[PDB]
Amino acid sequence: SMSYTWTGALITPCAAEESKLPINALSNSLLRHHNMVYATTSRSAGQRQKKVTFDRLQVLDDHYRDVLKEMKAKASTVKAKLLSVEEACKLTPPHSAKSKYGYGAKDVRNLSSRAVNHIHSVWKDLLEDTVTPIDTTIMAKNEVFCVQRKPARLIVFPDLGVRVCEKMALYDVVSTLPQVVMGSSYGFQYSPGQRVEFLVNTWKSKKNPMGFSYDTRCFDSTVTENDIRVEESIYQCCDLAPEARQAIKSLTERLYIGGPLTNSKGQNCGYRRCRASGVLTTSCGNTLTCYLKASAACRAAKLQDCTMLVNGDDLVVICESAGVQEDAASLRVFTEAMTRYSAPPGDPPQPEYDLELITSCSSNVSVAHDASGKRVYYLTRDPTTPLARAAWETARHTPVNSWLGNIIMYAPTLWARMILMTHFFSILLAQEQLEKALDCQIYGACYSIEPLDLPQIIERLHGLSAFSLHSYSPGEINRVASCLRKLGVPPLRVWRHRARSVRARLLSQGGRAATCGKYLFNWAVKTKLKLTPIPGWFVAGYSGGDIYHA
Ligand SMILES: CNC(=O)c1c(-c2ccc(F)cc2)oc2cc(N3C(=O)OC[C@@H]3c3ccc(B(O)O)c(F)c3)c(C3CC3)cc12
Repeated sequence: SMSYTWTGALITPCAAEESKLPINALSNSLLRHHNMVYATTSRSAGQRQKKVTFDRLQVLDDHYRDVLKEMKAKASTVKAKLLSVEEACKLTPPHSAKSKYGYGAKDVRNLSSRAVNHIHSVWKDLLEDTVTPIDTTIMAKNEVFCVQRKPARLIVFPDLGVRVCEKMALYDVVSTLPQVVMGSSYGFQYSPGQRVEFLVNTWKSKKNPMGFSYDTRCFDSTVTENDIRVEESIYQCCDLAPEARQAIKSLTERLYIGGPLTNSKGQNCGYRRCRASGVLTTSCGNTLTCYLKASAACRAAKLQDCTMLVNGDDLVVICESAGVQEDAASLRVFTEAMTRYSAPPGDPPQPEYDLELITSCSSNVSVAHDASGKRVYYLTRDPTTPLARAAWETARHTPVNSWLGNIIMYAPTLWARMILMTHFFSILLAQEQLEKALDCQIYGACYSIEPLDLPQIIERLHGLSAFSLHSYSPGEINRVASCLRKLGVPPLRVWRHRARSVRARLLSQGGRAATCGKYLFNWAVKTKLKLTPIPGWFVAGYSGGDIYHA
């Protein structure tokens, strides 16, 4: 079966698209090599269509079925509730795409009668009709990257009314089920701090540890009808209200399995037979399916004492080594199984005998030292993409503020502390916008966050040590420095100087601003201040699922 069929109608934009990095008075202070940064547009949609369009063959053995049975047995302990309309409505982002039927996200959020009435009619229709394919819109994503150009990713989503109904039927399910079924393997349950601790403990729990990342080529496209039905059977194991059972079944037959694709101008672009990127179940479904296939593949490959870590389509396995030669052999078998299960890798997996050499979700584990000299482990990444996006956000206001999300999730890193914190606090100070709440994304969910709350947020997510880390590793330092040269970003020494200024300016404002200066920029001073404590973020993945929290 083909992942997609196309009519030839173009994937069209819904507004003006910029590909070239916007430049303002602030731009050069962050980034000089402007031509290396770009944003994807609909212009490249055709190239992506080619990539994501292919035939899927599936061969399912006893290992696959054994694992599924186990997953279902755990799922049968889950009790999920129906969300009311009002509850579902409040989970809708303020700037979520408006309905084709004469209302928008704010109307939904305000419980306007027109909005509520349509939502009730969509719900009723889901209960009564389990066969009619539900329409979806296909769009090209506008995302920023550094050169070496990627084609635009595609997003596929149904109407607002349907999206609210998805929440009613499935929000509690996709929030609770994955942790019950996958236990400690479910990655979205951890803060970054908890994650690092889990990965370290897992690595140490093996006598002779070996690990590898496994990245499936175009995962969404590899997801077949079988997989989506199997996901449903898992959901249906839950203790559910009968109305919820019917809705979930209906949503599966009519939306999740597949459906027609309509562009922004209202033309039929073709047909989908794979995972929709823009539904509530995208994250949960991918996670379950990846876990199922991977666990089965571990058994097929005879890997000993396998621990899986799965979130969305991202996968890492840590297990007991059999030796360098046997390990390499076992991974080829693992890969053969995954491919049979329809998920071949983009890049072939490589066994690793050092935790820090494993990359997943663009991140790796690294080490610094805290105030006492004690080794602290933390999560970092290549800062190329964060810096590219920060540059864009310096000249343009965007729906999602990546810089803020990056500061939050990567607060312990040298690059986030020295560059991102310094640069953006400087900007906020000059505009006196320290107290203004900004929108950002954490594990696919949208949050409204006041920058002044950063120190408190960071202490909770990472611990007090985030504000005093030093003696970063040479490998990490060199990666950052090399990236800075590549993008024409000033060197870290300059950022130190700027941070002193920003710190002093924050302290002069007093109050919460002073606390930001004290904790966030303590690294900038020679004579450090003594840092003391300050008086459902990580439940599930929601990427593409139109979820919001205040
Ligand atoms: C299956 N892979 C893993 O669980 C992970 C390993 C890993 C595992 C084994 C190994 F050997 C080495 C690294 O590192 C991770 C880092 C993060 N992250 C985080 O917590 O802070 C920031 C970073 C992050 C956040 C969000 C997004 B986003 O929504 O696209 C992102 F792309 C990166 C995460 C987050 C849950 C996704 C997941 C893993």
